Amino acid sequence: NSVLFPCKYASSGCEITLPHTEKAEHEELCEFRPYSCPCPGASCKWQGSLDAVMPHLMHQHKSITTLQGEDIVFLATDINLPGAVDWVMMQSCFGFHFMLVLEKQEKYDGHQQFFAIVQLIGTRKQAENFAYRLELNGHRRRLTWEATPRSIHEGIATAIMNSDCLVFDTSIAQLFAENGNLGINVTISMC
Amino acid sequence: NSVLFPCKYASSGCEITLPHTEKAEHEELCEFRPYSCPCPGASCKWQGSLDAVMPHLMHQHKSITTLQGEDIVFLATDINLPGAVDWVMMQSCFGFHFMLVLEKQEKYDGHQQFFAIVQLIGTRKQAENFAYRLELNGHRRRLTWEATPRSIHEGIATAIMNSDCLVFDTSIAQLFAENGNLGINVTISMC
Amino acid sequence: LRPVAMVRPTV
Amino acid sequence: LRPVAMVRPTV
Ligand SMILES: [Zn+2]
Ligand SMILES: [Zn+2]
Ligand SMILES: [Zn+2]
Ligand SMILES: [Zn+2]
Repeated sequence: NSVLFPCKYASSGCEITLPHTEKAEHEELCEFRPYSCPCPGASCKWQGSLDAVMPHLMHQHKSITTLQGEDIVFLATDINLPGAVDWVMMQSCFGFHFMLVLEKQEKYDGHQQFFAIVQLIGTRKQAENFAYRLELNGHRRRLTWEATPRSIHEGIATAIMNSDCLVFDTSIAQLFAENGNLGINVTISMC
Repeated sequence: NSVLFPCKYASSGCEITLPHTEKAEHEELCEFRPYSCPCPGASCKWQGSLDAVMPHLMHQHKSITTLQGEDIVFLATDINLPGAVDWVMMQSCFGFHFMLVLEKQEKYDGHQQFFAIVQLIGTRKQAENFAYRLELNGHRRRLTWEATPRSIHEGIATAIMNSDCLVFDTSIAQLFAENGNLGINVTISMC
Repeated sequence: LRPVAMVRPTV
Repeated sequence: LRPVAMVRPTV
């Protein structure tokens, strides 16, 4: 069985070479796979080296906020808007840029829910060195979600599919929002 | 020169008459206020004075496990049973008894949620001197909920309806689960 | 490390 | 005291 196929992406680096039923089990976990625009829109169909990503969003989507500091407040404006809404924002700290996204959608026909999560614009070895915390205050009530951030490689679609991130429903975002506005404190930290 | 009005419960032999500005304040602590049975499920139909509530529980309901402690683990066992389920146990401390309820509820076909919450065998003035914190742990992720203990009067079906509790889908559960067991940390503290 | 209460499901 | 980003939505 020593039939050792090259990786597809070795045409742009990769030097690994592996048995047939391990290929697509590596070719999505490569460090040499090209990137897709990590903006949570379905629309943008960009691709390129990790290093041309931050340049991508800065030119193509100038529409998108940025802030520095390992401890900011992402303030999602006007939460009650009816329909699939979404907020995106960026948080530079630690030599790195992090993408903070909050995605309202109707997950099961008849129950609309929020879905806030963070990703590091970096390689997954790279994400594994951080941890993030989102947290939502309201009158003597508080709900916190913490975990390490995704690589924008992996993308987040899967996580929100399985629910690995912070997930609450409009009902409650009510005692958290102030005047139609949800504040989510994000602290990113290291380990 | 005020007008005063008889306590609500006076039809249970309360003999107090108070200006409306003040009739709540006392109507709450009025020792004539009769309580239902805190135990989740319309099973029991007992009714008695606050003070008769804790004996009632430790008389007709001995299924209910108890614990002395200010920090415990409420370990909701065999999480995956299909359908509606309910764990319930009790936590004594600070001279009070608090009642913890995990509750699975399939209220919107196909979307099965867990809903966990705490409640004090006491009054609403009483609850306010306290905060609970439930917390789930998994591999490099944690999700924590704080609130002040609900009140045996107020009950908890509305809390549960509003999602004014901690709440998390099963997919989530799995990432926090242990051989089919869900360990909830719980700490009650004073204020 | 805290005490553990192994609770059973009801209906 | 934390910085604040007022982020605008997008349908
Ligand atoms: Zn490769
Ligand atoms: Zn793009
Ligand atoms: Zn009275
Ligand atoms: Zn009873």
